[PDB]
Amino acid sequence: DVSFRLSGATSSSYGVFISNLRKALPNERKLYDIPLLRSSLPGSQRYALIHLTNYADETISVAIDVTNVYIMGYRAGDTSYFFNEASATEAAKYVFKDAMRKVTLPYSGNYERLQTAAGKIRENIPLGLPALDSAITTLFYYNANSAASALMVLIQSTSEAARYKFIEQQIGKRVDKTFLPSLAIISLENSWSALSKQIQIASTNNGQFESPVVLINAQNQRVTITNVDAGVVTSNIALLLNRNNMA
Ligand SMILES: NC(=O)C1=CN([C@@H]2O[C@@H](COP(=O)(O)OP(=O)(O)OC[C@@H]3O[C@H](n4cnc5c(N)ncnc54)[C@H](OP(=O)(O)O)[C@@H]3O)[C@H](O)[C@@H]2O)C=CC1
Repeated sequence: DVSFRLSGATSSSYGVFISNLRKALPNERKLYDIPLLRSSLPGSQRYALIHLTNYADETISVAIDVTNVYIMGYRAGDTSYFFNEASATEAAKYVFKDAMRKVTLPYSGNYERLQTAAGKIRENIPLGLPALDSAITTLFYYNANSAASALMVLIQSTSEAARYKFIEQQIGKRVDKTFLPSLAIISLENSWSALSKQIQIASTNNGQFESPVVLINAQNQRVTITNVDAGVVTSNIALLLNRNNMA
């Protein structure tokens, strides 16, 4: 299991939690020094638990699928909540079995659904440590009306930080303040899948992608990424999704 406590948290301590979470994921091998996630794992090896405690000492435990870093559901006390999707239904057979009640959220875990339910897009939802404290609280005292946006903060502060070093560094830097993510963050989140496939193809094609990927950089310019020498491959992406785990 991996844990993170917000009381006394620093940039450094949030960096240690995201590297511990990366270390908990089994890998096929490495491509360009980047770990390639596994394509299938039995249910007894497939989920990892993260325990998160807020400034008031309130804790939630979150289940993640180690093949794709997707959050399946979470537990607050004796209640478990799972997303409304097939993979989360499979996860419930394996995790939080001793919870007294199980609640199926009315949405699946994807951003187009969550943005809909929150009535707010990702660029106007604050991120940073204090925003994670707040998401913890909201999901511990489950408020149907407030959960989708709390889940987006949760996902971007765990899975998305684990997938990319730039997301991890922007988030960990806000210890006592909050910020709105730029489109460079949103574009990396959007393109994990596509970038992971192209990296795998490039490994058999002298480092060149088969189809370019369009990202948004820090100046807000659209950039066309075509090979493994690009900064995003060399010094940002930290986890690759297996080609068989999209399909
Ligand atoms: N020609 C090419 O380069 C090709 C590329 N692929 C690509 O893959 C397709 C789709 O991939 P997609 O699934 O969009 O991938 P992403 O990289 O965006 O998905 C991976 C992770 O899903 C996010 N995410 C959303 N909800 C959760 C949750 N609950 N827990 C954890 N992570 C979450 C983010 O992006 P997001 O919300 O977007 O999922 C994120 O980086 C594209 O259409 C694209 O083309 C496939 C065929 C061809």
